[PDB]
Amino acid sequence: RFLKVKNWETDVVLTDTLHLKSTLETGCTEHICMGSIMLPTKDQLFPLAKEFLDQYYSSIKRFGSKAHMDRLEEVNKEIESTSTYQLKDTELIYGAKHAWRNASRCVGRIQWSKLQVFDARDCTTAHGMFNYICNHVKYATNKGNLRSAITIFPQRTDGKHDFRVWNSQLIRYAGYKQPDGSTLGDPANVQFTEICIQQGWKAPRGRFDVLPLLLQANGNDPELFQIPPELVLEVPIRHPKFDWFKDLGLKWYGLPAVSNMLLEIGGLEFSACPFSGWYMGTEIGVRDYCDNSRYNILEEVAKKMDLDMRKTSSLWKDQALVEINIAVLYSFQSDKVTIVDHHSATESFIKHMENEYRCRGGCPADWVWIVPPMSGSITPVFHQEMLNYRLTPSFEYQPDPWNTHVW
Amino acid sequence: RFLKVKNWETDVVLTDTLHLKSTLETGCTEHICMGSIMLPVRTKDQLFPLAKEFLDQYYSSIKRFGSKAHMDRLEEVNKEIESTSTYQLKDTELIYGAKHAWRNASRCVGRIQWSKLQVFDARDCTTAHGMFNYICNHVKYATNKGNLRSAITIFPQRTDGKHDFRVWNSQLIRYAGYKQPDGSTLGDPANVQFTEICIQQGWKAPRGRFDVLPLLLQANGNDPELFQIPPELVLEVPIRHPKFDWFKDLGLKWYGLPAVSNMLLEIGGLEFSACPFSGWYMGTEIGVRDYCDNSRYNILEEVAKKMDLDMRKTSSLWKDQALVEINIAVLYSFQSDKVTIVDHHSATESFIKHMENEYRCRGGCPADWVWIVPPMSGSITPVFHQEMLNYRLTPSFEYQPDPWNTHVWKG
Ligand code: HEM
Ligand code: HEM
Ligand SMILES: CN(C)c1ccc(CNCc2ccc3ccc(N)nc3c2)cc1
Ligand SMILES: CN(C)c1ccc(CNCc2ccc3ccc(N)nc3c2)cc1
Ligand SMILES: C[C@H](O)[C@H](O)[C@H]1CNc2nc(N)[nH]c(=O)c2N1
Ligand SMILES: C[C@H](O)[C@H](O)[C@H]1CNc2nc(N)[nH]c(=O)c2N1
Ligand SMILES: [Zn+2]
Repeated sequence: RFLKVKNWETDVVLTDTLHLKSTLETGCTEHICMGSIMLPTKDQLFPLAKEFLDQYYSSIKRFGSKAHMDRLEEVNKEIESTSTYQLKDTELIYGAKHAWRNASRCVGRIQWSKLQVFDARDCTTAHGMFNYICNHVKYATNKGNLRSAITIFPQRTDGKHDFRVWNSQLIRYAGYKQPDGSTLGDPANVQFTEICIQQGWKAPRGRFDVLPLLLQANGNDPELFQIPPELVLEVPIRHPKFDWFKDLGLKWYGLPAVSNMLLEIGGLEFSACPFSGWYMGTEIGVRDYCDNSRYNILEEVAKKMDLDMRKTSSLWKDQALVEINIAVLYSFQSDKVTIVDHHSATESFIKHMENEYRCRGGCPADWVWIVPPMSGSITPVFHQEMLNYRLTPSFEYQPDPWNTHVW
Repeated sequence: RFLKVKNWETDVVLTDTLHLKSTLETGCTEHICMGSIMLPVRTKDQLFPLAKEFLDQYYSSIKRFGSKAHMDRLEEVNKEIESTSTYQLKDTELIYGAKHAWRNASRCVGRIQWSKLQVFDARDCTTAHGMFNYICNHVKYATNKGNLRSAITIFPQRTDGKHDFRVWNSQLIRYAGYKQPDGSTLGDPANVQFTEICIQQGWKAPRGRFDVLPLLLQANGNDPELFQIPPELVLEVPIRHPKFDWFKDLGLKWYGLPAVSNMLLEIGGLEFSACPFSGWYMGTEIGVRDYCDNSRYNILEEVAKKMDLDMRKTSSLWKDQALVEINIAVLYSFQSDKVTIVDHHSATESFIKHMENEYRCRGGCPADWVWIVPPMSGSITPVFHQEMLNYRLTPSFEYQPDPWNTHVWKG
C-alpha cells in the first residue's frame, strides 16, 4: 500500500503515499499494462465538489473550519438548486495550478505554482474569446521572456453550450495536401487546415503559415480570426556552424499553447482552457522536424552534411538529429526567447520529484512521456522509477469538436 | 475481450487476443501503473495445472491436441508428479519451452530470432567442473569466430530449493570493477560487488581496466567454485572510430558475446535457475549504456574533450554529440572485425515486423515499451510510435535474487 521508487543511477529511494488519493483509472489491470497506449448528475457532482473543497481547505490550513464547513453547505445547496455550481476565484486558481501539478506526462511541472490564471468565465462570444486569447498570447509571450498562463472560458452546462477552441494549439503552421502526392507545411494539421478552408479561410498555401483561430462560444458555429502577426513571436532557425542551415528555410514559433484539452475541477468541466508555458528544445527539433509524419527534414539535412546515408549503421540520422537540436536551442537562445534543453528540464524534474515526495508524499509521472525522444539514457529521468496514477484536478483529452458539433 | 494497438506513424492498428492466455500478474492495477518499475519450493498441489497448461500449449503447437500421445503424456506427468513431486521434460518439450520463454520476453527487442535458438541440454550435469565444461562449449559454439549464434545451456531444474544450480556471474563474460581507496573505480563499476566476491573466493585480480571476470559456478546447492574461461574463447573487439584517430588511444575494447547468466527459466512450473543464454549485441547496449551511463565507464567527458566540444553549457548538447560518435565507433569496430552486431535502427525496424507477424500468426506480442525503445534517438526509431501491450506469458524468463544473498554456506 506504501510504494517505493528507486533511482538506479543514484540509489535514492522515495516512498509514495499520494497514489492512495487517486480517484480516476489508469487503463492497466493486474493482467495487462497499458502504459504506452496514447489514449485510454447532481448525484455525481456533489462528492466531486466535496473532495475538491476538502483538498482546497486542507491546503490553506483551514480543514474543518467554519469557512470550510460553510462553503461546503453553500455549494451543496447550489447544486441541489441549479444542478451545478461556480468556483470562487481562489478555488479556480488553486484548481488550475493543481491540474498542472497533477499532469503526469509533463516534465515541466517544477514551475507549477507560478501559473498566471486568466478568468474568462464572463465571456459570451467568439470575438470575446478572440480578445481573451490575444491578451493571453501577448502576456505569455512577454517579448520572448515567456510566462506560463491559462485562460479559462465558461464551464460546461448541458454539453450543448460548450466553449471550444478548435485548434490544437493557439499557434500552429498550416498543412495542405499537394498534387505532387506529399504534403506542404505541417502534415499533423492537414485536416484542420482543410476545415479552416471549409469554413472560409484564405490559405496563402505556403509552408509556415500561422493558422487562424477557429473559436466556438456557447455551442455556436465556430468563427475564424487571424492572430495579429506582431503577437506571434517566431524564431528563424540557424546552425552556429552550418551556414547553409538557414537556407533550409526553417522557423518555429516561441509559444507552445495547448488549446484543445479539458480542465476538470471539483466535477466541473472547462472545455476551453488554452494554456501555455515554453518549449523544451526536443519538442521542436526531434518531434516537429524529424518525425516522419511531420516536417521530416532528416534526409535533407543529412544530404547537406554529406553524411554516408548508404546504411543505417553510420548513424547519420542520429548525428543530424543532434545538430538540428543544437540549432533549435541556438536559434532561440540567440533571439532571447525562453527555451529549455532536455538535460536541464529533466534535471529540474528530478529535483521537482524530490520536492513533491517530500512535501506531498509523491508525484505521479508517466515515464513513457517524461523521458525525452532523444538521448534518453543520458538524462537522469531514464533511470528514475516513476509511478503513474490519475489525480484530480486534471487536464483531460477530449474529442475533436468537428466530430461532435451539432451544426 | 479484444484490444487494439495503434502505430501513430503509420496508423496501422492491431488486435490482441493473446493477452487472454495470460496468467501471471503485471504489477499494475486499475489505479496505478508500475510500467517503469525495474523489478516489480513449489508443491505438487499447484504444479499439475501448470504442467497441464504447458503440455496443452506444446501439443497444440505440434498439432496433436487431444491425441493419444497428448493424453498419455499428461497421464505420465501426472503419475510422476504425485509419485516424485516433480517431473522431467522430454528434450522436445525443453527445446519448445526455452524458445517460447524467449518469444514471450516482453522486454526483448531481438525476438524476431526466437525460433533460431540452439538449446544445449545440460540436465545431466552434476558438478561445478561439469558446469564449466558446458559453459566453455556454449561460449565457443555461440561465438563461432565472430559469426554469433544464439544459444542457451540448461542445467538441472530446482528440486527442494536447497540443491540449486546457479551461475553467480550476471553474464558469462564481463569485466571486473575495483573500488579504489580514493573512491574512484577501476574497470566496470557495475561489477564491483561481484569482483569482490571473486577476489574473496580466491581470485587473483590483475587489477586492470578490462579484466574478464572468472566464472563462479554453483552445482547442486554446493558452495560455488572459481574457473577461468580460456582466453582464446573470449572474443574481444578493440574500439576505434572511422574518422577520429585519437579514439583508439582511449584504450577501450568490449567483448563480443552478451550472455545473460543470472535469470531463471520457467517451463510448465519447473524452475531452471541456471540457464545462461546468449545472442548478439545491439550497439547501444555498449555504446550508450556500458560506456556512457554515469554509473558505468562514463567516458562521455573524455570523449567530449577530445572532440573539442563546447562543454560549458548542456545547451550545446556536447553530451548528445559525443554519445553518437561513441556509438558510431562501436558499430564500426564490430563490423570491421566481422563480429555480429546490430544498430538500433535495424533492430527496432525488424522488431516492428516481428510484432506485426506475431499479431497475425499468434494473436498478439507482449512488449514493454520502456525497454523496447532504445536509450538514444528514441523517436527516430519506429518502436517509439508503436503502442504496445505488456502482459506475461509462460514459459518465461524471470529475475531471481542474487545468490550471495540467499546461499547457505557449507564451508
Ligand atoms: C513551462 C514550461 C513547460 C515545459 C518545459 C513543458 C514540457 C512538457 C513536455 C515536453 C510535454 C510532453 C508533451 C509532448 O511531447 O507532446 C508536456 C506535456 C504536458 N504538459 Fe507541460 N510543459 C510546460 C508547461 C506546462 C503548463 C503551463 C501546463 C498547464 C497549465 C502543462 C500541462 C501539460 C499537460 C496536461 C501535458 C500532457 C498532456 C497529456 O496528458 O498527454 N505544461 N509538457
Ligand atoms: C540475438 C540477438 C538479441 C538481441 C539484439 C537482443 C536484444 C535485447 C535488448 C537490447 C534487451 C534490453 C536489455 C538491456 O538493455 O539491458 C533485451 C532483453 C532481453 N532479452 Fe534479448 N536480445 C537477443 C537475444 C536474446 C536471447 C537469445 C534471449 C533468450 C533466449 C533473450 C532474452 C531476453 C530477455 C529475457 C530480456 C529481458 C531482460 C530483463 O528483463 O532484464 N534475448 N534483449
Ligand atoms: C493524444 N494526442 C493525439 C496528442 C498527444 C500530444 C499532443 C501534443 N501536446 C502535448 C503538450 C502539452 C502541453 C505542453 C506544454 C508545454 C510544452 N512545451 N509542450 C507541451 C506539449 C497532441 C495530441
Ligand atoms: C536491474 N535489472 C533488473 C537488470 C537490468 C538490465 C540488465 C542487463 N541485461 C539485460 C539483457 C538481457 C538479455 C539480453 C540478451 C541479448 C542482448 N544483446 N542483451 C541482453 C540484455 C540486468 C539486470
Ligand atoms: C527506471 C527504468 O524503468 C529503468 O531505468 C529502465 C528503463 N528502460 C530500460 N531499457 C533497457 N533496454 N534497459 C534498461 O536497463 C532500462 N532501464
Ligand atoms: C506509442 C507511444 O505511446 C507514443 O509514441 C508516445 C510515446 N511517448 C511520447 N512522449 C512524449 N513526450 N510525447 C509523445 O507524443 C509521445 N508519444
Ligand atoms: Zn501499467
